[PDB]
Amino acid sequence: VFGKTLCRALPELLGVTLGLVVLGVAYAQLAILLVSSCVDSLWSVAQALLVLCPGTGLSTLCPAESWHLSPLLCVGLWALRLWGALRLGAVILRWRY
Amino acid sequence: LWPWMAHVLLPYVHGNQSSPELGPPRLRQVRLQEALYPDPPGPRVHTCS
Amino acid sequence: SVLRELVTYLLFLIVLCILTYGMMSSNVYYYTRMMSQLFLDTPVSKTEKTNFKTLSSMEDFWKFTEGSLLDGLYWYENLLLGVPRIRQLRVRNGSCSIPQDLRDEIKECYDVYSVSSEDRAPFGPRNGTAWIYTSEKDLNGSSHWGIIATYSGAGYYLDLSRTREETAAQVASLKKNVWLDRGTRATFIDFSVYNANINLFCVVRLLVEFPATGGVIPSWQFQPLKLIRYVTTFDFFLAACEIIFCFFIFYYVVEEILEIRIHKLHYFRSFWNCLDVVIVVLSVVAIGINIYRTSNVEVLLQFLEDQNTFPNFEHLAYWQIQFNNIAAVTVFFVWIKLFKFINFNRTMSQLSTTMSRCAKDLFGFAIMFFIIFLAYAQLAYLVFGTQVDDFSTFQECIFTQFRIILGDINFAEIEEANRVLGPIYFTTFVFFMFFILLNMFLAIINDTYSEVKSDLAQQKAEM
Amino acid sequence: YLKSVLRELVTYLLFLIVLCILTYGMMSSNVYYYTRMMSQLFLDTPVSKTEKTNFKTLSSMEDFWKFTEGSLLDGLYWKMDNRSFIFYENLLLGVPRIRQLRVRNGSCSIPQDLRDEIKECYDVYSVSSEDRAPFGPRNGTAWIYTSEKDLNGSSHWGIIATYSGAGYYLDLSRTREETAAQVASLKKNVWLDRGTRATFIDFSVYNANINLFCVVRLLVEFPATGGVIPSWQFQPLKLIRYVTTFDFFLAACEIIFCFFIFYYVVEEILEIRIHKLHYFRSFWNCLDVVIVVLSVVAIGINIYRTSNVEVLLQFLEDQNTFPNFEHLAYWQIQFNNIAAVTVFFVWIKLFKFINFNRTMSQLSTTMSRCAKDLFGFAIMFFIIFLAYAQLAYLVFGTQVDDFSTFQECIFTQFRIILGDINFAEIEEANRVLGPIYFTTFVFFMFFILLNMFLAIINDTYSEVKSDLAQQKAEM
Amino acid sequence: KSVLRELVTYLLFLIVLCILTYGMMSSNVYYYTRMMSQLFLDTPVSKTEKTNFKTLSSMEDFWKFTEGSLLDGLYWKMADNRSFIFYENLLLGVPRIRQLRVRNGSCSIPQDLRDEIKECYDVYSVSSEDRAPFGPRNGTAWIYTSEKDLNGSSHWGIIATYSGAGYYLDLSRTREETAAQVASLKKNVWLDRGTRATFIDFSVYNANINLFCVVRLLVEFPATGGVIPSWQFQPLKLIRYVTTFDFFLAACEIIFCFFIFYYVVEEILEIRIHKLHYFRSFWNCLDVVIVVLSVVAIGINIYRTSNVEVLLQFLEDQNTFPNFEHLAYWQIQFNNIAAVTVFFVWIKLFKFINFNRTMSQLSTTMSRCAKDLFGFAIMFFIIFLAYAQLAYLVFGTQVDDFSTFQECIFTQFRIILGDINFAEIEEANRVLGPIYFTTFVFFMFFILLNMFLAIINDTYSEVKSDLAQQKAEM
Ligand SMILES: CCCCCCCC/C=C/CCCCCCCC(=O)O[C@H](COC(=O)CCCCCCCCCCCCCCC)COP(=O)(O)OC[C@@H](O)CO
Ligand SMILES: *[C@@H]1O[C@H](CO)[C@@H](O)[C@H](O)[C@H]1NC(C)=O
Ligand SMILES: *[C@@H]1O[C@H](CO)[C@@H](O)[C@H](O)[C@H]1NC(C)=O
Ligand SMILES: *[C@@H]1O[C@H](CO)[C@@H](O)[C@H](O)[C@H]1NC(C)=O
Ligand SMILES: *[C@@H]1O[C@H](CO)[C@@H](O)[C@H](O)[C@H]1NC(C)=O
Ligand SMILES: *[C@@H]1O[C@H](CO)[C@@H](O)[C@H](O)[C@H]1NC(C)=O
Ligand SMILES: *[C@@H]1O[C@H](CO)[C@@H](O)[C@H](O)[C@H]1NC(C)=O
Repeated sequence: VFGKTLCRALPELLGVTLGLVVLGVAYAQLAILLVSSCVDSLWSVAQALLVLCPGTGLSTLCPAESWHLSPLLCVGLWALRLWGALRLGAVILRWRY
Repeated sequence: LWPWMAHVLLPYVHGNQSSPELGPPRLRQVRLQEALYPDPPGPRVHTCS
Repeated sequence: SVLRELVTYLLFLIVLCILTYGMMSSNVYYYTRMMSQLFLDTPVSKTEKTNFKTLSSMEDFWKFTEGSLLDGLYWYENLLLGVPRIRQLRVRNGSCSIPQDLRDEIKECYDVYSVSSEDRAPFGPRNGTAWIYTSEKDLNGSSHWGIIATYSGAGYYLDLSRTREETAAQVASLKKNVWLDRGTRATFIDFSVYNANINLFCVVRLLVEFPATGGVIPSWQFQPLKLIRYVTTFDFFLAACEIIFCFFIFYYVVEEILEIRIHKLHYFRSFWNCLDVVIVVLSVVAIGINIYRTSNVEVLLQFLEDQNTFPNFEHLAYWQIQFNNIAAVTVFFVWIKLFKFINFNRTMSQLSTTMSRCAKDLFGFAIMFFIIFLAYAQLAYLVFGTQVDDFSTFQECIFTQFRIILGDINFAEIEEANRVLGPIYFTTFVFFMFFILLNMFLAIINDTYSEVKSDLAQQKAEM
Repeated sequence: YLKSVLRELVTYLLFLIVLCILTYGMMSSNVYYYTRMMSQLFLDTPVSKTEKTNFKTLSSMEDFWKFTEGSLLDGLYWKMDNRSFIFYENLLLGVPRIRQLRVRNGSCSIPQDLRDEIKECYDVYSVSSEDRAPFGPRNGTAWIYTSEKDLNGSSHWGIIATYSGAGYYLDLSRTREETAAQVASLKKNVWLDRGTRATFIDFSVYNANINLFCVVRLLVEFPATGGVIPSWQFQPLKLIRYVTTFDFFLAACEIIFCFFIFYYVVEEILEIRIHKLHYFRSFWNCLDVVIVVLSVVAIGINIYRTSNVEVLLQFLEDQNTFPNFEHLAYWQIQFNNIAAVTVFFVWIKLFKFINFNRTMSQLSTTMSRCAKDLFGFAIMFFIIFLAYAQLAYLVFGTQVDDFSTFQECIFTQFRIILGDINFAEIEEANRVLGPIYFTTFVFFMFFILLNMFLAIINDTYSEVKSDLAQQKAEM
Repeated sequence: KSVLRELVTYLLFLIVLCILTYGMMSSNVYYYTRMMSQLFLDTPVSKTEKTNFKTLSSMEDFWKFTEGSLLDGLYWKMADNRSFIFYENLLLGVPRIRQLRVRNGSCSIPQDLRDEIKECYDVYSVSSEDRAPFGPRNGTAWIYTSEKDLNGSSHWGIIATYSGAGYYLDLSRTREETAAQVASLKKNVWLDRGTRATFIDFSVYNANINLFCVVRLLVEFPATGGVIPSWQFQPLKLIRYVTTFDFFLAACEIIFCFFIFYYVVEEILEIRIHKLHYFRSFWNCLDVVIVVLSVVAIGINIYRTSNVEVLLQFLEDQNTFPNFEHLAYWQIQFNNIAAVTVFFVWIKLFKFINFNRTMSQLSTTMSRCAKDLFGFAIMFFIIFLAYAQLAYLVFGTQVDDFSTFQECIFTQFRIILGDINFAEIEEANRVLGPIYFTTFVFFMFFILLNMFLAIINDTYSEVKSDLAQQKAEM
């Protein structure tokens, strides 16, 4: 049964992951247009309700010539998990099972 | 770089110890023939240009 | 029918992305990080070890003012715009009431800073302007909203000079007569620099607060205002992108106005309709403050010639910060608006239907969740609100709890502050948040998905 | 809908507003910074100009002697007879007091085999095995045991044990020179022997600007195995409440709260006389009973805490003695805890009234019908949690320091879910059965236990929604 | 029914076990080992250096530590008076130092390279050990002593498992003589390129409480170069019967032995009379597992407590090194066995929590979904091990967290918790670095974590539905 469901819920999972890609891109755009404003004080809400992917718990801020592709994917993917956006997959899988 | 080589690298090569080097070292340079005018020190520049 | 809107929105999103990349690698803020270390991260003098960020006494403040402060102001190398200004706020003796029980041992008594209990009388040698009270209007000042209070724009001000020796002598004179008495509550030091080698403008404001108990609390604010100029075709290309983004908004607003002459109020039922107005107002506010910035950059750029007047420019950094926040939020919202358009297939259709059908129950459980969240926040504020420094104020408690939800606990100060009722709060919060409360949104979403799928399957089979 | 529910609602909001005003008035700002500056002055200051050691990082008795003659005297006495102002605002009240608790030699039973080579044994601290005899130059209160009653003391509940209020005490002076001479004479004669088990330092300040006393207590524990364990306590109090008009407003609010509590008490007692006798089958009634009990306890604590302020009057009569402000601080802490608990409960009581539409009613019914299954599964979840905690306590209970105590094990296990642990120290403490515990715990905690909770919630919500939909549809 | 008898007996057994575990896990002896470790591990090797034992780098650092922080922490000043480390901890006898080395010529080099290099030393092995005198051959520090003559045993260090033999020296009771001995060892070079391991051993008593402490510090010199330090502080109790609580613990231990004998008899009788299958229950396999573990623990305790002859030998001559390593090893083994046994005894409580309709259906759901959970967990673990082997083969030489296979497994389990550093993994490989992390997180939190939920929810739903329908239609 298991693999069958994995090959039977593929279109819905692809739609959900497309939505997740859009949301993660939006967050990464939002989460780097205000960490670029590093200086020494970003904001109140944006400093608490923000997610950075594991590693460097205390942010070093100021991504000077170091905003490479890999950290953006890292932070977007990890922010997608913390907020429980990935658990939405269960909503599909359970029904299929 | 020259003090670092004087204090670290040279004692590591000729300073007989375990795991011998098996071959002399070498330094290789490219000139670029296009001597660059440097930006004044301070804020960083985007990688290289 | 819907293709033209899609292509216009795609062009708009491409333009917005090119502007977003334009204001992302300008290296305007690493500049201020570099100059933050010049003033903040520097020992007060040769023999001392503490810097501005770790000030703990009034004498440290005096040593810093005539020490490290007089280094950055008078030579990387920068140019001083006009002269720097330093001012204080102070309260009057007797502003509070000593209890009769022990009035025979304590004579002097001061209060927490407030407008109702603010000093307005001259003190010391009444020669200069630092010993006379000047009103807020006469100073062109405004509130600051500091750490422990909100300070008005009035006080006892003294603008410094252009040469290092004159300012050093003047602050030495300010030292000879006691100018920071026990009545002072806050002190401001603000100025601006030029930095000829790279066209960057910096506005600097440093604040030192003296609480009613003792010690000092330092704070800083550096803002790099930038002046727009075209040298290559790349920044001229960015200007062209700015103007095309400018008159995309005109098309959007005229299209908005044209379609409202038919519908009276039916425009507010649709969620996607009430997002266009938010986008429009937010973008027009951003572009308005941006165009106001340039009208103030003028005259400012010619201020470095021989001016001995204080460059009053604190009204611009606040709007710069607001512009940054507005740009970030509008980028997020336009990306969400792009997220709207994906309804091509039937799977995306049923996902959108599920979300639209479950939004209301999501809002209701959000209300319940916020009630419980506020209950825990108040409990944490009342328990740990005086030792931990993460629960010092109510908003700090709320933000700390939100950070705890995302896994950022400390648990050392919480344990030390209360060995019992400290661990209980943390354990109960974690248990009831990560096992019960946050598992109720997903139940609603799952049930809505099941009902939507069943309804679609039943309705498609019959027709 | 009716008049009764509206009256209950308006009464509950009036009570909530009164309690919110009461809690806001006793939690003013600028009180955190008072204690923070006090701690920074007394804890973080190095014991000497040539050493990096402070109170928080004490390591031996010589470091303690350096601190007592060093940063303590520097931070206690400020110059400007005469009086001392700490930050030119905080007035030092009376004199500080030092106290020592020690055990007696011969409180052990050395094994016969090793008896020939070891002659001295001192037990860990206990009331039944504590010294009560003079020692050294017995010509003062520092070399003579003073009973708990004669010292007006009480227990402390430190880190290792719960110490008594008695011991050998010395009252210091008002000026720095006399206190320094006293400490020098107290150190030249060996006052801290191998039998010393605990040391206390106590004092207080006023800070007349605001009306807020501060009581400072520093404790140093000497375990029987050697070493030093420091701890501190800074506590702000208010003993001269009625000064400004806001204090009168707070007193009026307290009286209004007392009237509200009396009304709730009389309503609940009148309800259970014959009508609905033994009515504990409803959750809201039990919640109301709990709130009433907590409020009555808080009121009783408050009544018998502001009445016994005689110590303040005695100190004000003669300001050359030691002010005793420890019972007041203890009862203030207890009152704060009770107030926080009761305000949390009265806040979560708000769910009785949020049923204004069908969505909130459905959510309330779903939460109501989840309680039984959730409790049933929580029993098993906590059984497994306690089994893992006991295993971790037995395995890592002596090396890691995050599993050094059973409750510490429970808290560390709760933190593991949050993923803020090290795993290097626990892996180096046991190369086998250490990583096994971690991996097995993570697997059985994220894959088998959370999903069961969410499955129960999902099934209950679906059943409740179907039942409610069938109800109105059939109607 | 008859469950009441079993419940009462199990409750008594659990109470006895909890009393025994509380007795063995005594009052705060954490601070004992904490003070000892912080005295010996965290102290810098010199007043000018910043390095300690935990961060040793080379052999000269080891020599500085030996005549340094070690001598400062060992001998405390207060005819040749003894040393009290904290004025409470008594240093028993003298400490002992030992060295394990390989021989020159245990190593083959290519014949075309035998012109510039002459000496290479193999990695440590029993076959390539050095058993010949070297240097100024005078005493036991320059003469090989067999493992049997040293009363030693293997250790199983980090790099390899080391023998109980080598070249050893017994230090003195005073600081001056030990310093002279160490200086003599250093002057006539004792740690050359052939050395592979160094051990330092001693013990203390701390007569206040009744608890010996055994300290062993090991330093490994791998063939590739470098230094790897490790430590071990172990508390023991060898004079048990002193106070009344000791007699109470002995009585509890005897009661535990009686309970174990009763359980063994019941198990044998109830498997012999009938129920020859006996293993399709999972409540009879747990019983035999508990019995086996408890019998192993009892045997270990009996064999260990009778071998206290080393204490008697030391107490009649207190100028020699006391051998307490075997007792520490067996104490660690006993602690592990007891912890596992008590964990399983606590787990056994699930057999009795069935007393209302709510608690029965949860057990039924778990028992019904166990098969499907195992079936999917097989595939989940196969995919997990595929990820682990890929990570080990790719990042296993540069990251310090994928150097061993089990370390890769633990690293992935920590990645699930989010306790990882993404910076280190990407700089080891610009490509295939981010890909690994991204695909791992995605396929682990979006797919594998949700199939478990699907299975569990379906099983619970069907169980509750059928139970309610058959109960309400009867
Ligand atoms: C502003 C317009 C749109 C803004 C869009 C921005 C939204 C930003 C991303 C959201 C995620 C997508 C929906 C996810 C909700 C559905 C799934 C879900 O909620 O998961 C559960 C709760 O998780 C959670 O934290 C839940 C956090 C809150 C998300 C639930 C939705 C709240 C919406 C309330 C009003 C909506 C209607 C009004 C909008 C106009 C369990 O999680 P999990 O076990 O894995 O615990 C892991 C632990 O580390 C995190 O707590
Ligand atoms: C402050 O005012 C009080 C009011 O009585 C007075 O007694 C005292 O002398 C004043 N102190 C100073 C600093 O002048
Ligand atoms: C205050 O602002 C006014 C209006 O620009 C200006 O004339 C004046 O110089 C400012 N303050 C002073 C120096 O009086
Ligand atoms: C301590 O007690 C022992 C045994 O009771 C006794 O021999 C000794 O004299 C006492 N005093 C000292 C200082 O050891
Ligand atoms: C304890 O309180 C009584 C109350 O009058 C007082 O006389 C006595 O001095 C206090 N004890 C000490 C040690 O001061
Ligand atoms: C080590 O052995 C080699 C022969 O394998 C020999 O040439 C060399 O002298 C030896 N090194 C010494 C004597 O330390
Ligand atoms: C090994 O133990 C025996 C006692 O059985 C003892 O005589 C001998 O000295 C020990 N070995 C060493 C190296 O001390």
